[PDB]
Amino acid sequence: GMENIKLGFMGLGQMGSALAHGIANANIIKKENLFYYGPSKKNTTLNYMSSNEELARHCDIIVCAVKPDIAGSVLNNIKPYLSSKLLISICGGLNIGKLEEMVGSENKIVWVMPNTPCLVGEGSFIYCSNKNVNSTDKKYVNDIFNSCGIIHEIKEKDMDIATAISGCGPAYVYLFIESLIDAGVKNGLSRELSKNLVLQTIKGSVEMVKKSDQPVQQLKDNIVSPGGITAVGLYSLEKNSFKYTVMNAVEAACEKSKAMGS
Amino acid sequence: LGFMGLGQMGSALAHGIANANLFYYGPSKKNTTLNYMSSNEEARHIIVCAVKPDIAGSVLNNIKPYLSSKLLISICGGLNIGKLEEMVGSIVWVMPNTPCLVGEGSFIYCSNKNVNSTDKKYVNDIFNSCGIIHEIKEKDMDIATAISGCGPAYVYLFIESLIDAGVKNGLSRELSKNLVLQTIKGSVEMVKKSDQPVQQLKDNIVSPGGITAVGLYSLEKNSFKYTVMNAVEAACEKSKAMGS
Amino acid sequence: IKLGFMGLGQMGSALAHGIANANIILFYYGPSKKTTLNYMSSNEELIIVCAVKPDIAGSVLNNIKPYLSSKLLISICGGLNIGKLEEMVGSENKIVWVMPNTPCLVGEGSFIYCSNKNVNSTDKKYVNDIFNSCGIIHEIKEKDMDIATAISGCGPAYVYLFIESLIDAGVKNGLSRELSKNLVLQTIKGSVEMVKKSDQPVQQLKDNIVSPGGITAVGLYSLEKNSFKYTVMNAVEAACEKSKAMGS
Amino acid sequence: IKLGFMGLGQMGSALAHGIANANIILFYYGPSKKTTLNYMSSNEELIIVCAVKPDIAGSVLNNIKPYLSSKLLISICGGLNIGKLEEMVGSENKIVWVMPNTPCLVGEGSFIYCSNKNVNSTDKKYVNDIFNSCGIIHEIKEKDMDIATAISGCGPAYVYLFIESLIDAGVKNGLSRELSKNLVLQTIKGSVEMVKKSDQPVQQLKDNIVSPGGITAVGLYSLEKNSFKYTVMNAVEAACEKSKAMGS
Amino acid sequence: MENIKLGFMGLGQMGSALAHGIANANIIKKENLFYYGPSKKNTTLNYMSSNEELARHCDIIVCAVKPDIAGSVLNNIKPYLSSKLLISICGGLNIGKLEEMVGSENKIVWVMPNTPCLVGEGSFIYCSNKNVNSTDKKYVNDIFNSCGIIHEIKEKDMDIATAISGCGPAYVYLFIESLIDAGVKNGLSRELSKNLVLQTIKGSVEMVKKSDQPVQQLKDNIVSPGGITAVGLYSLEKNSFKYTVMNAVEAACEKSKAMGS
Ligand SMILES: NC(=O)c1ccc[n+]([C@@H]2O[C@H](COP(=O)([O-])OP(=O)(O)OC[C@H]3O[C@@H](n4cnc5c(N)ncnc54)[C@H](OP(=O)(O)O)[C@@H]3O)[C@@H](O)[C@H]2O)c1
Ligand SMILES: NC(=O)c1ccc[n+]([C@@H]2O[C@H](COP(=O)([O-])OP(=O)(O)OC[C@H]3O[C@@H](n4cnc5c(N)ncnc54)[C@H](OP(=O)(O)O)[C@@H]3O)[C@@H](O)[C@H]2O)c1
Ligand SMILES: NC(=O)c1ccc[n+]([C@@H]2O[C@H](COP(=O)([O-])OP(=O)(O)OC[C@H]3O[C@@H](n4cnc5c(N)ncnc54)[C@H](OP(=O)(O)O)[C@@H]3O)[C@@H](O)[C@H]2O)c1
Ligand SMILES: NC(=O)c1ccc[n+]([C@@H]2O[C@H](COP(=O)([O-])OP(=O)(O)OC[C@H]3O[C@@H](n4cnc5c(N)ncnc54)[C@H](OP(=O)(O)O)[C@@H]3O)[C@@H](O)[C@H]2O)c1
Ligand SMILES: NC(=O)c1ccc[n+]([C@@H]2O[C@H](COP(=O)([O-])OP(=O)(O)OC[C@H]3O[C@@H](n4cnc5c(N)ncnc54)[C@H](OP(=O)(O)O)[C@@H]3O)[C@@H](O)[C@H]2O)c1
Ligand SMILES: [Mg+2]
Ligand SMILES: [Mg+2]
Ligand SMILES: [Mg+2]
Ligand SMILES: [Mg+2]
Ligand SMILES: [Mg+2]
Repeated sequence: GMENIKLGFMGLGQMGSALAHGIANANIIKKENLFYYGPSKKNTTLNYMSSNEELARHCDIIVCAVKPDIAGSVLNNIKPYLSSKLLISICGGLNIGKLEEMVGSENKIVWVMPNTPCLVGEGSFIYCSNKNVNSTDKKYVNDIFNSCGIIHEIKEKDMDIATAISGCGPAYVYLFIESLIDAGVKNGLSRELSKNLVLQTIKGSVEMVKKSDQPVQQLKDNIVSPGGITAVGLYSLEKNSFKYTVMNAVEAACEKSKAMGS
Repeated sequence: LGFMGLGQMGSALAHGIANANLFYYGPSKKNTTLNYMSSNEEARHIIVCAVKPDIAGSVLNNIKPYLSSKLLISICGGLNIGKLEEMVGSIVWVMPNTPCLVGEGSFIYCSNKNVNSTDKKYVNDIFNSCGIIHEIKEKDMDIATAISGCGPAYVYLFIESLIDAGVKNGLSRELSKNLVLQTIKGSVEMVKKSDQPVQQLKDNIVSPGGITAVGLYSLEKNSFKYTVMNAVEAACEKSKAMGS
Repeated sequence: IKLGFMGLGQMGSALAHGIANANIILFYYGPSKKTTLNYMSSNEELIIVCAVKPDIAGSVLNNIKPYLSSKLLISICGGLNIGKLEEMVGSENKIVWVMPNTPCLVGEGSFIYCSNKNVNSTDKKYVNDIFNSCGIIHEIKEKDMDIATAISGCGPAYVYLFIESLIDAGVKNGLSRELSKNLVLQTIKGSVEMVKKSDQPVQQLKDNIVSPGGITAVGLYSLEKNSFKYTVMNAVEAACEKSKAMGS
Repeated sequence: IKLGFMGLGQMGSALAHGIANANIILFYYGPSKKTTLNYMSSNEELIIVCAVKPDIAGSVLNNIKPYLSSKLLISICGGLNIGKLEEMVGSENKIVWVMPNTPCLVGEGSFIYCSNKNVNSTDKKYVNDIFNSCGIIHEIKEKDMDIATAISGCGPAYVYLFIESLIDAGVKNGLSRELSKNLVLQTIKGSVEMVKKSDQPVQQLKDNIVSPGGITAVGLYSLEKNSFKYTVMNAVEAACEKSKAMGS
Repeated sequence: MENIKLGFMGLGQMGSALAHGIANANIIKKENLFYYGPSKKNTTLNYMSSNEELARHCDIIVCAVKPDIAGSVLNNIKPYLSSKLLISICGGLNIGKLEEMVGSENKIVWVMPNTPCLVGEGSFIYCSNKNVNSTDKKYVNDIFNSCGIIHEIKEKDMDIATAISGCGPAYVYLFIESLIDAGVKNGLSRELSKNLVLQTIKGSVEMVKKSDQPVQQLKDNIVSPGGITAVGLYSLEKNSFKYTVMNAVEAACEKSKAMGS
């Protein structure tokens, strides 16, 4: 049972709308029980509400989907209306300590880190919660995000690196896909065909990792025919520090999450 | 259906078709469900040339008299139709990848003058059972090989690098793997479903003054895009070099 | 209203001459006479524009401090935020921080502004009307002024250098400088017009020009090799860092 | 006159729709139906525009070879020069090599052309009128076509990426994508307008924006660090090399 | 030593390698080897209900957990370590940090192992506090010399020794991995490349071990004037091979000191 509880989204930006419509299409909560507020009305199936305060006073679970720089004032305005209610924050960088500083230690605070793929029911989520979040609250959190993806409960200290991989990850994958298509378009292939060949190559590779008992590096080794084509392409990636480039990008994002966390 | 050579690609392609619902030869017997045959010459058969390109010349020379009205399919890298017609006489050239083992392979092919629409129908059915196949121009085979054939290795290293970054900064290797694979799965799904181009989907994740922006800026610094494009082009160049 | 431009240098003149050619509303002072605007004996001599360099703006604004009662002070000084400006003239004064660019000289400027508590709707109405006459003005947050400066204020310099580099490339490979310039400016004019009119994003418009196996794909590959995007981004961020450092 | 666009892809459509919106003079063929232009059964079916990719242009022009008698053939294929074109249809035909860009869709294209011996003043008058209606056209030497392509033809892609990188920099540092875009496009619009109107050279216009000890000087220093000029020049030259290689 | 009870707190990658390394050496009875983890492991060692129970039961306690949770784990076993030998394999966490976690009253020894101890070829360095005597060091030496070679070194030298001996295998694995990839790229099979690589390294180590000539002279010996080796060695200098190896070690040593701060 989750059809009766009222879900409220404070802000419907790029992540807010993706998460809102991700849960809406999953059908675990009734359409008339999904609410939102923004300074401007959005093209959405969710029910508009007059303010964040009236959203917090009506809804049972409140989602903070605003930018972290304006999250402090928004949460301060709904501060007295969070009594006995569950607050879920998707704000990047803002950890439980900073959130407890914004609304109070007495409230139920859970910090969830989503990604945009939840729109197509394939989101990746990580979360941590404060002292006041119980087993029945965690059951609500799990069911909401498992309906439009896969959720893990992790330590609070691991949230910054997880954000860098799971939250920011799509962007690295999008750019990877973008770069592979461009390489194809440059060397004779159409943009449509390049995209098909790229997406199917990645889909197959991911499935191989999941299903095979062999590690990723052995699966990589298997493709390298002695004196062949793949060996030359991989040699090029090593030359240009492909591994370090990816690792450095993730770590740079991880530092930014921690910098905002101070 | 006969596989000449049962190595990493041979076994992957063989078991991919077998699971979809078969003979092979190698200098050593392999741990496989396929039926072993005494030689490449043993005339019995669709013939798949799954040997390395450096030995394919002599191996195809041995089966030259036994290819009378038989459909020869070659998966050898670099060796184009002109190079193959020199080896067996004036044939379809198919470029697979290992993910066909789990029925999710990517294939591209071109055919000579002797291959008609009925052989093409069998070509499409054999490979669409364990993946997706496209008929392309022969000139496009080298770049397609670079992306589709070599591609999984680029992705594996991409996955490998993302896990390493998670491990380095506190996450367990197992959790890092789960998060990486789901993130990639979700992103690919977004591309093929969305009406927005991939770059706009990339823009949507960049919250102004946020974390992702710093990650992408780091990728631009170290020329991530050029790195990927240079790797594909290096492989494409090698494919054309062996085809010369 | 009577405008007074304190400093008539490179930005002071460009702004003053931009509003003058717009015909909507002019006085100035400098240590040396410069212009169609009417010269005045000093800065103290009685809307006021502070168009001096930030290193001398401290003493210059401190001299006109007791003379800015019920008068609208607009500052175009880079880096010096409202916090720094209220330290220079006082919290009680009506202060608005506007960031212009030189293209306002030809009536095509880009402006961003923020204002303190004392600036009201009627004051903002004047500010908006003054700068929309010779360009486009946006009211933004004070925190966003540093990045907005780095793009809108410093921007022309990146674009001039962009034009400069494209012309040089044409000249190097056989084209005359005049023809190279003509082709470059039109190519950019058409591209800018394509972005604001097309429903497709800028990257899709970029994808449309890339013919498979073609010429554009090779040039665009060269830009990726030399980290073109990072280079542009690093420059804007470096400028943004400088603006915040001066505001500290 | 009756225009016929052989190929209606990314450039074919942009050019055809550019002249269509200009209202001065329309037919097309493709392997798949696309547009307001009238579809025709084949390329052979009877001014002709060859708007296909250069790799297939050889056979495509060879099919219409006996049908181009006393007809003006304009080719927009990149790399394929008049020497390569006269090999494809014959020396006796009237051939003109025009290099367009996609901005002609919004009536702001940039064109360069050269023509063989058989193209006369009346043929050039038509060519000039067709392309001046949706942009600006210049007649240049054939030898200069490769560099002119690299700048005017491929140019929009460099400008789109320039716009793309500036927007990303704004987004990274707190600005919304919509505002970043607005500021970027206006900043560039004003800069382009400053170059064509000012009597000062582009580098002097760049010097005017650099305040001593200021913000611009730091961003411009960052561009010099990352070889911004070379990057732009290397890209144009790389494209120019590609155009000549395809023309060989 | 068959009678003393050894306990491992955490059987991860290093925990299990050290545990099974000692187990295969047969110096301590099978029934006398104990472990605890939040999840039961596929191991020959006897499972125990908690770390506190493990501390109460065993004569020697091994801290094989990650350094970020070692503080709370050692805090829980704090009242159960009286007269017992505590050995810590945690990276970065020096004696100062350990005495801060359990108290300077305890017998604390900091040992830095590597996974090669699983095949009885581990490299160990150790330092101990004021309370660890000669008889305790007798136990330490015999435990780790059974599955490798142990050295007693200065506490200040532990960070660089960790960077070489502890982290070392990873560099060697990558080195081996890279040499195979080079063979595979240029026509050799993965199996043959591996065999040639491992034998080449095995022989080279033995030459450094047994020769009166320094490593650099042994290097010079293989370089024939105008030959093949010269070209390969020049390529390594071009891409700063020596610095790369040295920088990696220093970056690791830097990280060990940062955690020890
Ligand atoms: N991912 C990929 O690996 C991939 C992708 C696309 C295309 N390909 C193509 O597939 C071909 C094989 O690649 P691979 O990676 O599988 O190489 P591989 O692992 O070396 O496989 C070659 C196999 O052929 C066998 N063989 C050797 N000599 C033979 C002979 N005289 N007659 C018959 N069989 C013989 C070998 O058996 P033994 O093991 O007993 O020596 C070996 O198992 C290459 O041409 C490559 O271009 C591979
Ligand atoms: N992929 C991702 O983008 C992603 C992934 C993981 C986490 N996140 C997190 O999600 C949050 C939002 O990111 P985003 O990318 O969606 O940014 P965004 O697109 O700028 O979304 C912010 C939205 O909040 C609205 N808003 C502004 N002020 C408000 C207020 N006072 N009360 C309620 N709503 C207000 C805005 O509406 P208007 O448009 O009308 O101004 C805007 O649509 C960030 O904290 C980020 O860390 C994002
Ligand atoms: N494109 C741009 O240049 C640009 C863009 C945005 C913002 N800004 C801002 O505009 C301000 C000025 O920039 P700029 O490039 O115009 O610098 P500038 O060319 O050096 O102009 C400063 C002018 O102020 C005059 N001046 C010097 N001391 C004075 C005083 N004590 N009282 C009154 N006037 C005095 C100087 O006159 P003399 O010539 O007689 O010495 C000089 O012409 C800076 O704060 C900058 O942040 C400039
Ligand atoms: N910005 C630019 O893209 C640009 C700028 C300057 C010059 N050019 C030049 O313009 C030419 C085309 O460029 P593009 O970017 O438009 O490439 P494109 O988007 O691939 O357009 C080519 C079009 O030709 C059609 N086509 C294919 N085979 C044909 C045939 N046998 N007969 C007639 N039409 C056929 C295709 O139709 P289907 O879609 O049905 O396959 C396709 O739409 C190139 O030669 C290039 O050098 C382009
Ligand atoms: N080669 C090496 O890895 C190496 C070399 C030298 C030194 N070290 C040192 O050895 C230590 C562990 O390294 P590692 O690579 O083995 O990390 P690891 O593979 O993550 O092992 C840590 C293990 O501790 C367990 N654990 C977690 N919480 C526990 C608790 N409260 N009580 C008892 N056990 C708990 C975990 O069990 P679950 O799996 O059930 O969570 C995990 O298996 C580190 O301090 C490191 O500095 C490692
Ligand atoms: Mg996938
Ligand atoms: Mg059967
Ligand atoms: Mg007047
Ligand atoms: Mg008409
Ligand atoms: Mg050895």
